[PDB]
Amino acid sequence: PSLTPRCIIVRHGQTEWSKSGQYTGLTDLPLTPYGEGQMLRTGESVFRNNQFLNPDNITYIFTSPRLRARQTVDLVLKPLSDEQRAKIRVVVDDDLREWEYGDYEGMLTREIIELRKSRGLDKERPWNIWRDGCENGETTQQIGLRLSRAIARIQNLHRKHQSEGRASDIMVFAHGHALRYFAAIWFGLGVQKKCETIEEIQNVKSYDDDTVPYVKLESYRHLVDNPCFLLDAGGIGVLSYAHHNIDEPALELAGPFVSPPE
Amino acid sequence: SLTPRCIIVRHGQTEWSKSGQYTGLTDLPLTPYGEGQMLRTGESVFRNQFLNPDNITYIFTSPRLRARQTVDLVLKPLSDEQRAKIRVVVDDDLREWEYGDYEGMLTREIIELRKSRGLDKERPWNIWRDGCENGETTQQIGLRLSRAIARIQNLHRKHQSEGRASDIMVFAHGHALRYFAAIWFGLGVQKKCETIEEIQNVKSYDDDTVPYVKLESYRHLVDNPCFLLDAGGIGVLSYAHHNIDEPALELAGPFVSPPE
Repeated sequence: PSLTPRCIIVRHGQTEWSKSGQYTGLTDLPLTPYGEGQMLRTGESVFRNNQFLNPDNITYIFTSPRLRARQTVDLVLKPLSDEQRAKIRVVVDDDLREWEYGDYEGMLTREIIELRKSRGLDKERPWNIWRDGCENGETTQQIGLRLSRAIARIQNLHRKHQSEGRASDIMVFAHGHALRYFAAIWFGLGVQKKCETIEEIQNVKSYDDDTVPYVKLESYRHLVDNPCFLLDAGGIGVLSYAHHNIDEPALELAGPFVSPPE
Repeated sequence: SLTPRCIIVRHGQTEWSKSGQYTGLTDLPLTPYGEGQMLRTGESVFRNQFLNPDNITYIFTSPRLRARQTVDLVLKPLSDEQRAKIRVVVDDDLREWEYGDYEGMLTREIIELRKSRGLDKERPWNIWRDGCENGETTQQIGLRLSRAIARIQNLHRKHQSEGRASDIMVFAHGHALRYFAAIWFGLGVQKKCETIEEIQNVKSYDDDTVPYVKLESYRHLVDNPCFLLDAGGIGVLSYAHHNIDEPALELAGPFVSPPE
């Protein structure tokens, strides 16, 4: 059979706030100079030195609209030729933005804890973003819904490519909470929820690319607790499928690592 | 100090890994291809690093020949002095799932055999839930892997308290390592140690430098964790916030961005 399709998740490189631990959501920070170099080196490793990715197999790249994610795309793809890039579709999708932190934008965890405490919250148990979301920001159900929509579009593309006998690596450039969340629901963590409310059923028009079919969900997944994942800035994870079957989504424990050939 | 890590390594190709034949107690060697595969893996992680020999404290291995051969081939890039500073422990708690009647079979053959025996009329066989006829239950494998995890995490806690980096490697098998990873970061269910077998010390290893951890509860799965790990594959388990009490799965496996 053709190579099993994969979804390659890439967290953006260093910004001024990723370094301090400040929560970076809608704030449109650029990469730091260090962060730029970090992503240049990451591209060189995956394409040139280690060949963990083959440009010929990359079909689509989906990115968050945030500058830091878009910069990361360009830096990671630098080792490619213009012809190789010409064969890869890049799609900006608002469904891949970071968790909307609301009141907590730019804060550290310990500051958020103290602010919530001062507001009379968390008297029974600690704040847990995965369960509780953020004041004046997104609930966990809101982020689960939109990530589920993006997953469905990606998996639909994979099914089509597989049916054509085509390898298909699809890359997703986004953010730390969103990507851990995305990985978690990909392989079936959390709970399934039927799409019933207006928000659950609506098409928010999060991307403009008519080559990517919209998938109207019947159900979605969301988390209610911490999936207990690590993913550094610049980190790369891999989501794929068991038994060459799009209906068996799975997490690749090796991330992008494969044994060298021969 | 660097947050400790547990680096899991599935053994290289055997004749049965290639074909999909379930390989448990059967003590197959690596194929020629599998030997080269593990040599190249060691050369990639150390030479071409994702691992630093100076930070490796312990290597635990399954007793199976294929796992032990994989240890030796992956460590080839080290010097004798680097190897002299690493403890290698054989632990029976890290053996593959005991497949019983299904040893050497393909999944499709297992399904047909079970069907012929009147099984799986309501729902398909699921090893993670059901285990194997005349082999291990899911609780049995969860218990022994839990024991090994407890020992490893105890070593990590000690090393961290000494201000020492500690990568601990675990060389084992496909079902066992996927299971190990799942329970590391909290999948499955907790079960109190109650029965004779749940409470016993089975003396699975002989290395007095590794404290035994007597469990009062363990963790086991009841369903498929939905992981992939190919022969020769390397995964990474660690902790959030430098805290041994926050075990976590590293989504990047062994990959890290090259340093500046």
